[PDB]
Amino acid sequence: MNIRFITRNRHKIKEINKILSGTGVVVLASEHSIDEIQTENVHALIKDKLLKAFKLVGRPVFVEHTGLYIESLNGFPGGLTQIFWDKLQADKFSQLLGTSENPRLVAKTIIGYCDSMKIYIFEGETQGTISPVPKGPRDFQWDCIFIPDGESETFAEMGDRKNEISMRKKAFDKFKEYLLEGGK
Amino acid sequence: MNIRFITRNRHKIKEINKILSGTGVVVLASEHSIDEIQTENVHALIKDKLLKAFKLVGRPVFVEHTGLYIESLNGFPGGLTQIFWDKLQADKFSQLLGTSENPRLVAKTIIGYCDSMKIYIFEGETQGTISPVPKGPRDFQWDCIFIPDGESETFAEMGDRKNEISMRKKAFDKFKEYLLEGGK
Amino acid sequence: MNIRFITRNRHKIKEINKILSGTGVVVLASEHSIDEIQTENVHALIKDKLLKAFKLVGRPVFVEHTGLYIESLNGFPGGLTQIFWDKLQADKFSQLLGTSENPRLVAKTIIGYCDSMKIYIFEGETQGTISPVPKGPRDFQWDCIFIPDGESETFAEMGDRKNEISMRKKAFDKFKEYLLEGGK
Amino acid sequence: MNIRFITRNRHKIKEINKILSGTGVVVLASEHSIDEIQTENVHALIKDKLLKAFKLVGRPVFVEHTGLYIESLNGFPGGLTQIFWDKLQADKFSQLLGTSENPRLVAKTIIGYCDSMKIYIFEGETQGTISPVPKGPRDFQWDCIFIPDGESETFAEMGDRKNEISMRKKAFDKFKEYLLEGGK
Amino acid sequence: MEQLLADYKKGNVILFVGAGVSMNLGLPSWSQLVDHIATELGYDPDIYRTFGSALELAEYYKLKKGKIGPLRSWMDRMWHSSDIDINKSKVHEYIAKANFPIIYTTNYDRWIETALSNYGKEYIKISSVSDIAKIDNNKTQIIKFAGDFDDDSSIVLDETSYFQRLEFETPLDIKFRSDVLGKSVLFIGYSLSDINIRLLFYKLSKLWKEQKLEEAQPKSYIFLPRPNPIQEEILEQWRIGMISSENDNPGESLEEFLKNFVLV
Amino acid sequence: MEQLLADYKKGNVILFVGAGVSMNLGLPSWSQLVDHIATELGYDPDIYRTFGSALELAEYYKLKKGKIGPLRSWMDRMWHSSDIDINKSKVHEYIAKANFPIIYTTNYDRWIETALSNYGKEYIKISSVSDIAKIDNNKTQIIKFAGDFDDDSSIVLDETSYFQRLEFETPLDIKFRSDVLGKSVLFIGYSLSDINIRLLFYKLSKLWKEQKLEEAQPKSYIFLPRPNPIQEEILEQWRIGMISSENDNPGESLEEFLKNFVLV
Amino acid sequence: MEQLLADYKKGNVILFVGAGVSMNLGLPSWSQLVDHIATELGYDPDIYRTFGSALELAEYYKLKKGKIGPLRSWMDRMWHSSDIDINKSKVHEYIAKANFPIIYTTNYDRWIETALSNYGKEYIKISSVSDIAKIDNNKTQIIKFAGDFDDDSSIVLDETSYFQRLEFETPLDIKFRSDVLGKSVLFIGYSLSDINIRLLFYKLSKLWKEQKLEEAQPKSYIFLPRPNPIQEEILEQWRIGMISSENDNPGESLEEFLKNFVLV
Amino acid sequence: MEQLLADYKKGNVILFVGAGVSMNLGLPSWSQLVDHIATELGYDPDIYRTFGSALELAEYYKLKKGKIGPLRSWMDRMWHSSDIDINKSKVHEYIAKANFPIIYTTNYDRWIETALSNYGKEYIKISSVSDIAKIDNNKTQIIKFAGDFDDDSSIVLDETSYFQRLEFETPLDIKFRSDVLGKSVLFIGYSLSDINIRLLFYKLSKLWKEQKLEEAQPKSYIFLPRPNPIQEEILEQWRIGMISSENDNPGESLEEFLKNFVLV
Ligand SMILES: NC(=O)c1ccc[n+]([C@@H]2O[C@H](COP(=O)([O-])OP(=O)(O)OC[C@H]3O[C@@H](n4cnc5c(N)ncnc54)[C@H](O)[C@@H]3O)[C@@H](O)[C@H]2O)c1
Ligand SMILES: NC(=O)c1ccc[n+]([C@@H]2O[C@H](COP(=O)([O-])OP(=O)(O)OC[C@H]3O[C@@H](n4cnc5c(N)ncnc54)[C@H](O)[C@@H]3O)[C@@H](O)[C@H]2O)c1
Ligand SMILES: O=c1nc[nH]c2c1ncn2[C@H]1C[C@H](O)[C@@H](COP(=O)(O)OP(=O)(O)OP(=O)(O)O)O1
Ligand SMILES: O=c1nc[nH]c2c1ncn2[C@H]1C[C@H](O)[C@@H](COP(=O)(O)OP(=O)(O)OP(=O)(O)O)O1
Ligand SMILES: O=c1nc[nH]c2c1ncn2[C@H]1C[C@H](O)[C@@H](COP(=O)(O)OP(=O)(O)OP(=O)(O)O)O1
Ligand SMILES: O=c1nc[nH]c2c1ncn2[C@H]1C[C@H](O)[C@@H](COP(=O)(O)OP(=O)(O)OP(=O)(O)O)O1
Repeated sequence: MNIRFITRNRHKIKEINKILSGTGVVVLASEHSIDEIQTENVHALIKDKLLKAFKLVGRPVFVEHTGLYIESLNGFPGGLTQIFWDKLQADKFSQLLGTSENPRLVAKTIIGYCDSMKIYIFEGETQGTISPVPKGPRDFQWDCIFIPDGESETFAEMGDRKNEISMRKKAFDKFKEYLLEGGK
Repeated sequence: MNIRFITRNRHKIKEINKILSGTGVVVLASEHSIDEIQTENVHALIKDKLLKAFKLVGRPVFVEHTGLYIESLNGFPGGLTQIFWDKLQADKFSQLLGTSENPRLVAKTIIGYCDSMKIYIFEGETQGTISPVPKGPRDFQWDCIFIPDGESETFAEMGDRKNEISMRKKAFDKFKEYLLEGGK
Repeated sequence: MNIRFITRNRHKIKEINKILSGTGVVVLASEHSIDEIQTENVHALIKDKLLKAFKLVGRPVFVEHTGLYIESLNGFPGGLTQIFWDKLQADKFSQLLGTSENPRLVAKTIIGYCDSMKIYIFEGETQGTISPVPKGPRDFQWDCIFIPDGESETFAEMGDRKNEISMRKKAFDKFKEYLLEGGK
Repeated sequence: MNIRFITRNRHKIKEINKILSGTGVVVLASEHSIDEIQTENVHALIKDKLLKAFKLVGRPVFVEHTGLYIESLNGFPGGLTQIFWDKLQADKFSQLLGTSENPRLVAKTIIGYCDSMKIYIFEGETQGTISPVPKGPRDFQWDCIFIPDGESETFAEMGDRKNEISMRKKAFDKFKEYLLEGGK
Repeated sequence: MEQLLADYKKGNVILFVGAGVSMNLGLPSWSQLVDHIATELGYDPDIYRTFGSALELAEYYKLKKGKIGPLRSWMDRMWHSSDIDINKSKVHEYIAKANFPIIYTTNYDRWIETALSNYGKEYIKISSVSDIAKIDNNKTQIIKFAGDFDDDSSIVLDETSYFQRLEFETPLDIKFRSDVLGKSVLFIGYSLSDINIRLLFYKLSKLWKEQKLEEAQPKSYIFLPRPNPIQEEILEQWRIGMISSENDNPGESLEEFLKNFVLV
Repeated sequence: MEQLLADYKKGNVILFVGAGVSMNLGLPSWSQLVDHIATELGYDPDIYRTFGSALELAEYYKLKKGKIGPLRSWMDRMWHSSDIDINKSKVHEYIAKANFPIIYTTNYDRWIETALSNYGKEYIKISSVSDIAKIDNNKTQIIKFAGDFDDDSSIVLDETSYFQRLEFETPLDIKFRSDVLGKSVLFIGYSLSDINIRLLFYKLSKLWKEQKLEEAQPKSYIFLPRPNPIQEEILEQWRIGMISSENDNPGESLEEFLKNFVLV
Repeated sequence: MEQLLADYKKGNVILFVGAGVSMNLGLPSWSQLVDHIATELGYDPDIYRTFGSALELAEYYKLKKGKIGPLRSWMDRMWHSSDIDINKSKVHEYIAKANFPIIYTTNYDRWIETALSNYGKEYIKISSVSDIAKIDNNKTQIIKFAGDFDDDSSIVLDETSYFQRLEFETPLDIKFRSDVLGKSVLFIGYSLSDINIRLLFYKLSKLWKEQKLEEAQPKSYIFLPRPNPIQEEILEQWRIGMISSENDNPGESLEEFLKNFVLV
Repeated sequence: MEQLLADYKKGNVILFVGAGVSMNLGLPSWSQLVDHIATELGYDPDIYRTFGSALELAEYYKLKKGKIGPLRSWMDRMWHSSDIDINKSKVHEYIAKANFPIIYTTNYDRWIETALSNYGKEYIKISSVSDIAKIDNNKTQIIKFAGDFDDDSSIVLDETSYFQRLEFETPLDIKFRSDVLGKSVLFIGYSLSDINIRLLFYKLSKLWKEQKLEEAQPKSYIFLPRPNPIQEEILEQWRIGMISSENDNPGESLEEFLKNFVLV
């Protein structure tokens, strides 16, 4: 299956490429930096972002969105995580969220896919914790700040075994299950 | 002069009615809740919001976006203040931003006005301080948390003289000035 | 049967009325004085005269031409008898043709009939002798000069039995026969 | 000037050729034998004959009709002279009209000329006497029977000076005069 | 025939008067007309005819002289002389007494209206688009399909003219190609040697057949004084029906046919 | 505007109603219509739109399902439902109580007639040549310019139909193009996104000018609700005069624009 | 005349042949045709020709006999007989030697092609659209504007037909109306008794005038044999010349006019 | 698809180039155009694009300024600037090296001929009825179907213009409706949002079917870079077949397709 991908993140392309490596499907990724909308439900956000991507391409194209949901911050980001990270980085994140009463937070990836006829929504989630100190490499955003539940290593520090339990892996497992199950 | 206004805040209608009492112009406000976009520049944001308002009305209509800019948060809100205040309210604002080492913040409103031919942009700003405690009535969002420069009372407790030094008053003074001199 | 007749002789109308009394057919005579042509054959003459009569009427119409043929004149009249009799009358006929060595002459009528589809030709003849003196009434042209074969009275003095042995009676007997058997 | 002529007499062509030698005009004669009409006035006769000649040619064409008028016959020929001469010839002319008490007769030709716009009529006449015996050659019809006024020789024996006093010469002198002065 | 009288009663017949009617009056006629041009141009009455139809002969005069004006002036002053009395034409009386709500015509004169007035009736004369705007459903309409003597740019008196007026694009055609949708026409005073009729009807017919509702197309007619075999056949394909007579007096025959309509 | 009011009493205004008048009643709209086709075809409402106009997104349904029957059934049953009350629509009331002699429409329903009957009037529906043959000058004429649901050979609901119908050769065309000569049309309910109105008037006008009487061509109109600068100049080149209002409630607007006619 | 010769040099002349050419050969005339129809119907020659034109007196045949087959057969067998020798007709020789790139005709026979082959030349026949698809720019094109005997749905031999073929919607028309946009036509063999020749040019000329380049539209011609005052004027109105002669012999006349073109 | 290549071989295909081709060059686009009209007239780029399509927005400019001249000048001087080098557009190279006998276009610029000359070739430009008289069967013909910048009375750049040019009555229309009789057209650089191609083809087709020789109609094509489901359905109704690609670089896709033709 030849599916296209529109995104802004370049490392997202390499993650989706090594996750889907050897499956049979291929991804023709392109960089456009589609702006998102400020809504609470991620279904409408992934719907209109996939609408803008299909208006850009016109071929079968899927669209990914990733969000952090901080339980201390009453579930504030998720949909709006990009501006949060791009204004704070890892310096002004862990000193005021990792040292609070509730370090618990959940990270969700939602995939919106268009088969040129319909819109299909697939999602996955992992629970986790904010580290009090940023730890590991700092080349893939909040990977050095996010320890998963039941682990003591940040997602940048585990390395290539991040893509076996992460929320991108479950979301693209459901996407892979749909893509080889047929066009149902 | 007859100009229209699209918003979702019912008290924005009240303040723009009572600022513009006696200047000559009147506003015919309607409630629609246009969804804004997530960008850094407020010019493209107010252009997109005024474009949606003009597509909905089709007559001379202005729209207004109001933003806080907290210096301890490196100016994180502004464009995106509504989801912030609607999520963490007044309880989870003063206890972790009013107690900060840098309590400086500036409040800005931008006004996008369309005369059905062109797009005109007017703005105002007021430097201020975040209170360590919500003080005043809580019927008009963050007026009970904003200490203006030169005073010790919040905008909620200050009363009807709130819209004499406010950034909304400066922006609407420039808007009223352009409406009274004419279509320049 | 209703057939029309075009002529210039008013007594031709009278004779054709009183020959055809009781046979079933009637004639609607009109006076026009069609000008004949000068030819030797009476077939082309009666075809031209019937053509002019059919162009004038447009309905089933018959026409009739009557000719004398004097043997001392090598059969000079016939086709052209009308101008002859209208010029030299009865005075300059008997004194130089009735006194001739050969007083034989034959009288013929030809009848051209058009049924608005075809042209039908009927004829009769009677051998006779020219009188040396006009004898009888002079109201019907040369009947007072024609001695028929077998008698010594002219056609004028003979009376209403003129049209029982006459060549007009034989030609109209053939015409009446074809009109009663039908469109053969 | 180039004028055409339609006739049936081949010697009419010869005489009109040799009368019109040297005047300037020439004739292109053709033989068709137009059938004339049986009327008293020669004007309607020559109009009908010129109409048939112009319908056959379509160019400037003249036609000519030649008539005898015997005073003992009350002017019976003229218009109808051709059938008369072709039937009784020269044998049955002199023995019963040349021996009459009144041997006066006048010969006339009428010329109907069409210039493809109008109809022009020219005529001539010569008083004369009928011979009691055919005298002269018999190649040109009744020239051997016509004694002109003032002479004792027939037109046949007179020779080439026949067309100097003849009625054809007077009529063609008027025709030649109108052709030389022009289209009056 | 009977069918026609059926329609006359309901109110679904249109009348198309032609030049034949103008005989009783004693007006001139084309013969005299063309004879006229001939004398004027220098020819002879008969020699002129040998060259063309009739419209063509007239388009010559025009070109020679320069324009139609001169002739229109003769026709108008002559055809409308003061020696013609309308009261003595029975044909007109009947037309003015029957009940036809729309009367079309191809004459250029003005007698049909003069008649309608003399026996007390009202009408609206339509020779242009301006008039199509005054029509009242309470008066009779008289349409001059071939022009009148009150304009020179309408009178159809020549080939070039009898041409353009063949694509039916004039304002006064569109009105007639929409008045026959749902109605029958009764030609009178006409002749069968003109083929506008054959393109009008040959074209109304084909339309019903497209819808395939042909059975409904109203039915036309065409009283001709003298009967003719061949033509009846052809004028039937196009959907028109003849109604001849036997009186050889053409005029008399016409006065007759129009009594089955005046019937008080 | 005043000029219009002048004629609404002479009987020279023709009303051309369109979908906007309906909607208010509570009926569906192409929104729902085009969506239905989508679901019935496996597509998603939005995605389907990104492919063609709307007519096109219906030339397609048919082609797949072979014919237009399946759809005409849904529309007929859904629109003419029994949860719709006519006495609750003023727009439809004022229209019934005015005095317009002829009424053309491009809607497929049957609500206008229903109203005229409800408030006590009489009319003759015209959707084929047969009807044209029944017109009574004493009742109203309601012409369906785009077909009704009582036939499928004449329903303009697709491209290939908004085509052979751009040559104005159908019988119902010939009628319009004879009615507009001498009268003016007041368009209402319409949205200017259709070029049928721009090839009719563009073609009528150019006719008057050839006739050299432009100053006579009757005046038209077109009540739009919100005004457009650009599309007001273009629509004068031809010859239509826009009218408009300030009340922003669409329905409110239309209703009052009409009381200016109902009085009396 | 001289002007014409100019164009023939380059290649801007088209030839249009008619029946006059096919009479020198010996073929039956049209007279005999109509007469035949008469005998075969009980009428007599003369009386039959008093009811209609000629085309009309041939639509009657068919109608009675139900179809045109019975005639096409007499005609085909009689004309294309074997007592006719093509090498004895100069007119047909020259035509085969000249240099005319395109040749239209209104005859139904096949003698022109026969000659072109007898004197060694190549050509293509076009009587339908399929043929148009085979045109070679290196051979002559012989177009049959009025049908051949190899099909009866085309032969134009009756009124009804010589009618519907006056709207120019047939494929073979569209071609002639694009061939004459840029070239001139030399009519020969014809006789002014048509309106096709008149509504063709009358309609081309007017086009050039709108284009405001009248001075460019080329010049047809029309060798007639005898001359006509009137027609020259009427036909002068639409760029049609005229080139009569003086030799009365019709055949003689035509042949000479042609040698002016063969000239090796 | 293979069928098309079948014909380039024999010699029966016509190229109809559109605006898409003019992209590699770097010319302005339609967008920039309307942006200009907007700034000039006093509006804002986007606010302007809300009141109409394009053949409306431009007609406004013209109605306002007074005439089209002021724009033609900007366009001509801008589109033909000296910063564009033809030698660097592969698309043009292929077009100039292929062997298409007749090339039609809807662009207004002059680059297609500049190309033919630069790679050594010959041509005749036809924008008027005068040039149709110079055509030589040994050079390529280039027809400007929508006008050039060498006249303002032709350039079709506004509604009213894109109107009259839909009855196909101009000289250049009569020439195209006789060039497709027997030929397939290969559209390129076009976009499916114009109904000229749906009236020409929806009308060429009906003819074959009327003759019933349908099978004969040559076959068209329309390479569209991106593919669409619905359109294929409709465009098949009138023999037109799509030929999409997969390369998402539209430009590249186009250059490709034109190699199957250049093939020495
Ligand atoms: N109610 C609806 O939404 C709807 C939609 C489709 C059909 N209809 C019927 O049609 C009417 C409404 O149609 P609509 O206004 O919704 O149509 P639309 O909005 O679907 O029209 C699309 C656009 O295509 C245009 N157009 C026409 N020819 C074109 C061409 N050659 N090039 C480019 N554009 C062209 C017009 O500018 C029009 O704006 C009603 O009368 C109804 O009966 C209803
Ligand atoms: N092969 C032949 O001999 C022959 C002869 C007759 C017809 N045709 C066909 O017809 C054409 C040639 O015809 P043609 O020139 O021999 O004459 P034609 O048979 O076409 O003549 C018809 C006559 O009708 C007349 N007419 C036209 N409009 C009229 C009107 N409104 N009222 C009365 N009369 C009117 C014309 O002026 C002409 O005299 C060619 O297309 C040919 O195929 C062939
Ligand atoms: O596995 C991850 N590990 C660490 N950080 C991550 C991850 N995945 C997303 N992120 C960050 C980057 C991204 O910018 C932001 C929100 O995601 P997001 O806004 O959708 O990415 P983007 O804007 O760069 O590309 P796109 O145009 O598809 O939205 O969270
Ligand atoms: O004078 C104010 N004093 C206190 N709080 C205020 C004030 N004015 C706006 N607010 C709140 C509500 C508003 O939602 C948010 C930011 O304003 P802002 O983001 O522009 O409003 P919004 O997103 O809901 O849409 P809109 O501008 O059309 O009303 O802070
Ligand atoms: O029974 C008759 N007994 C004595 N004389 C007769 C008779 N019938 C005719 N005639 C006279 C008059 C007629 O004019 C002339 C030759 O007859 P004829 O030449 O055919 O008459 P015509 O030339 O005046 O024309 P039409 O036949 O139409 O009456 O002898
Ligand atoms: O100079 C003449 N000397 C003696 N006889 C003449 C002469 N000229 C004519 N003739 C004879 C023949 C001619 O046929 C008849 C009356 O002349 P006429 O009736 O006009 O001749 P026609 O009927 O045969 O026809 P056309 O005049 O066209 O030749 O007397």
